Amino acid sequence: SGFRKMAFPSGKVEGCMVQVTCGTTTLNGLWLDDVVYCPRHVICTSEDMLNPNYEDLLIRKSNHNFLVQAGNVQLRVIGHSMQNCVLKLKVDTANPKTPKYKFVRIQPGQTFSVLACYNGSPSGVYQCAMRPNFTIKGSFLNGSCGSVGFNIDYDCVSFCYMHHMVLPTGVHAGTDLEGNFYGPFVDRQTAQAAGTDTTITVNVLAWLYAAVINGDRWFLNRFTTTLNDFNLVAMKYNYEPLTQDHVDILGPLSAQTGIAVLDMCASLKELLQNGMNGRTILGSALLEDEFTPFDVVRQCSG
Amino acid sequence: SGFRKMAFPSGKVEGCMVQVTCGTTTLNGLWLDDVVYCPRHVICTSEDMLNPNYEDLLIRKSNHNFLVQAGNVQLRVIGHSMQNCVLKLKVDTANPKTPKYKFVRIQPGQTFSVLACYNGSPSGVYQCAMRPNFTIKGSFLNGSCGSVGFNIDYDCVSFCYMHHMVLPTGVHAGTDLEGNFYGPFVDRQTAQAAGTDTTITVNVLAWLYAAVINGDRWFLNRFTTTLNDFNLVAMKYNYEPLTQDHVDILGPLSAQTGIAVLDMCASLKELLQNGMNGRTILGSALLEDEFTPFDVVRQCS
Ligand SMILES: Cn1cnc(Cn2c(=O)nc(Nc3cc4cn(C)nc4cc3Cl)n(Cc3cc(F)c(F)cc3F)c2=O)n1
Ligand SMILES: Cn1cnc(Cn2c(=O)nc(Nc3cc4cn(C)nc4cc3Cl)n(Cc3cc(F)c(F)cc3F)c2=O)n1
Repeated sequence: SGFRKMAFPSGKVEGCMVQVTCGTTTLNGLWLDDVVYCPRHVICTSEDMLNPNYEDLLIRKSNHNFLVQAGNVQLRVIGHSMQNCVLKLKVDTANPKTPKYKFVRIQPGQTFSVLACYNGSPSGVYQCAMRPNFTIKGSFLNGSCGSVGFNIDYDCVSFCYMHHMVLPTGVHAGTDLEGNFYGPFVDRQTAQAAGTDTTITVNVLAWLYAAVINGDRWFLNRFTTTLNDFNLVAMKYNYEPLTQDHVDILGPLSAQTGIAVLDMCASLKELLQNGMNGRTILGSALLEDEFTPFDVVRQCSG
Repeated sequence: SGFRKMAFPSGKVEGCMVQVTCGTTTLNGLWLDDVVYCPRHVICTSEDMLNPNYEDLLIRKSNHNFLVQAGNVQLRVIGHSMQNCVLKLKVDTANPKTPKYKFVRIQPGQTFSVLACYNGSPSGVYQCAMRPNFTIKGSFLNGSCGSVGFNIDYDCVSFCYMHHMVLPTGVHAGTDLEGNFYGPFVDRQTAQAAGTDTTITVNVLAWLYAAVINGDRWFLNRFTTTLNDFNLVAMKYNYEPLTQDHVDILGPLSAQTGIAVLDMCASLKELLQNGMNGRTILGSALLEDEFTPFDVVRQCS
């Protein structure tokens, strides 16, 4: 009963957050075993941030230039290296709270939980989606650099995102935990635009199924459509194309509600062409695209 | 809008969640120090759930009838008592993960984080608001009974909600941690309708202040009002009247923006009487009512 943007419980990740400082530059790091992972931007002074040559900057650093604080306890740095845009500080102490974990690179349209942190201290948790243009529409303030995104399966934390920067439009850009940006961005303090964003079609369909499961059918209709004719209209409205794989992934929701995927597509086509006429769906005046089919299944199965 | 529902980090509460079972009836409990708190509904068999006699059901129970588990580890029950609709099970082990904590009873409009739990295992976290009709629009499945809602202020967890039941409209009802229901609900498996809901005026005002902070201020008018005049008008539009405490919690936002609370009330009154005429506020044609003044200060600062 009900449907809400829901994040994973953050406790396994809270025990991994630390603060990293180089000179006066400071941000958040992630302490797993005897390594702290953080954005390499921490090595920049305010002057360096505008145009950093990171290999040149890092070679001039010593271990003692890195102050790592876990709560109030300082962790001694005994080695350091850089993997793409992630700095890896080897410390002399293993984190006793290290969960089972994996580093993964997520696909556009997939969701994850973000633990927003400031000065190494967790502040809030929420769910986000990787946009098709590889930005995220997060909620982050100054000092959030190094906050991480993750999913939890059983007791295994799959880390997928490390926050780096806010773009001029107010959307956010970051890397995987191997230090590779999602999207065409670079870790430099210069104005950066993203590519044109598009709407995650398979997610909108999942959310319409969530609405039906929760008792609202006002937007359904008796029209049906082929996959190709739906995709023609979707693309006209800057929606991502729907693949047969997406149709299959929606199968369980179609089975549960008795609404064929292509019948839901005909509903979405009418919503795009007619608008919502001031009505709402699951309390929203806009078509929501940040719930995956699995997000819906886990909250509405039964 | 840039604003979104953000939950508190849940780790401090995850370490307190346990499972409580009586026979086959099972739900979640909250382990603080050497006491486990859970809905007393756990003492009902399937046939007792419709019309339970809790005093009779409890006198027939002994300590050894309660199965309390942290994961698969059993915590021995050494005492039991009932406080309103909450059972308190004294256990032989003090929880080493107990945070600094308080039990509080919140007002409608206040928000809190829910840690949804199943079989004593935390599953997800989300923010909710207490509606004026004393329900929450949560997301809960079977097995969620006993999940808790909370706020965290400076290492201290203030527990404010314990989930009991789903109502016919799919909204949710529960108690404070002293076992007193929010609203006119009782802990029995009967259909209980929620009353008509209203819009949380203090939170809409907070949302308008958030818009002003972000430079979206077209709706500010040249008028002011009295609190009494505004309250009488607001109720005609299914909005809650403001209390003196509401005026005071808007203090910081009023000082930050330089917009007097009563001036903002007059601006809101014009939106109610005239609509928004095709414009938006924070990119939305809907006035959001589930962000408190504290939530706005938290996401903006
Ligand atoms: C509003 N907002 C939303 N997300 C963010 C993230 N973010 C950040 O927290 N900090 C950044 N610059 C820093 C300044 C510092 C000043 N001191 C004393 N220490 C500092 C540390 C940092 Cl990281 N930035 C900007 C930014 C960060 C990068 F990692 C990058 F590659 C380019 C950038 F322009 C930032 O966006 N703020
Ligand atoms: C869909 N949904 C949304 N919220 C809820 C919460 N909820 C719940 O999890 N369980 C309930 N009844 C139980 C049945 C059991 C079967 N076994 C084997 N064990 C059980 C334990 C419980 Cl608690 N209920 C119903 C309910 C629970 C109460 F505490 C109450 F006072 C009245 C009620 F009608 C329930 O709503 N489900």
